[PDB]
Amino acid sequence: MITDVQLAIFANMLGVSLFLLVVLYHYVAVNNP
Amino acid sequence: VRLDFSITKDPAAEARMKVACITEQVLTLVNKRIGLYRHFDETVNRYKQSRDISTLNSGKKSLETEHKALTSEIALLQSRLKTEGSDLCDRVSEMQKLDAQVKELVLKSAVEAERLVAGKLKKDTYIENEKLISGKRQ
Amino acid sequence: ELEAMSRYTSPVNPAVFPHLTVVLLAIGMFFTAWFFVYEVTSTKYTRDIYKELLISLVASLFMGFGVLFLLLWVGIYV
Amino acid sequence: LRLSYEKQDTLLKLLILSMAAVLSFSTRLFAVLRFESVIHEFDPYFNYRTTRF
Repeated sequence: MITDVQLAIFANMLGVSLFLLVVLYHYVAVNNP
Repeated sequence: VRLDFSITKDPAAEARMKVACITEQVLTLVNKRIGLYRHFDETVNRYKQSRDISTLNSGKKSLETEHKALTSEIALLQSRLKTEGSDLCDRVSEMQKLDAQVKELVLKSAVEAERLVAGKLKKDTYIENEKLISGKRQ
Repeated sequence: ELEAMSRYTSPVNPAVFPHLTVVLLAIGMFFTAWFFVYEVTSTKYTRDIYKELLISLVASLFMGFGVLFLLLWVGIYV
Repeated sequence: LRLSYEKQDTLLKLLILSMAAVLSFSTRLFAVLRFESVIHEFDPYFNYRTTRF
């Protein structure tokens, strides 16, 4: 199936990307016209 | 989506929707007109124009400006919000700038002197006025 | 008899199921996102039905083949 | 770039929400990758034996 290590790495990358994207969303929100 | 299921109808809410839709039609038309005018000026005024294709492009640009003016008059008269003053001002300024740039290009491509720096400055001023119009058009 | 017949080679080599599923699913998901985005950002005056229908059809098609191949890859072999 | 503010905003909100959902559903999935999918501890063995009946 999928090694535990693989799943953990995927979880880490997804979480970090999601948090950076949330920050980017806050920047876009403030920048509204 | 096709089911209204609304008991009370309010005029201001529908007015906002229609005004936004009109402002979308207008913005799309302005973008298309700038793209067309710029493409025609770049593909018909390279080294030889003969004042034939340039005249057709000027006629097409005048027709597009007339359609945009008709849409602006429709949004001014029919709708409740003004949405006309800034729109009409930007439309008049863009039409005048496009006519002046087309005249300068047709004069530089059909004369003894080849204007290169003057044409670049005219294109930069046109792009600056277009950027100001896009900043004012929200 | 049995000699006349020959080994039943599968139409799709199984080793290609994962990659084939991925691309199809990706494309299908992207189309679905587009449809939902279009649904959210559209007023009543500007809702082209032809566009909606076409995007829906393509999305569903890809999503269907995607899910099927994904299921197959999981080893259920429906 | 060319995309309007509305479309961009909603596509970001939707992207982030979907990612978050997948993240949550795929981080409480450790006890299954290691050992096969079997219910564990003292309580889930009654709820299971009841939902089955």
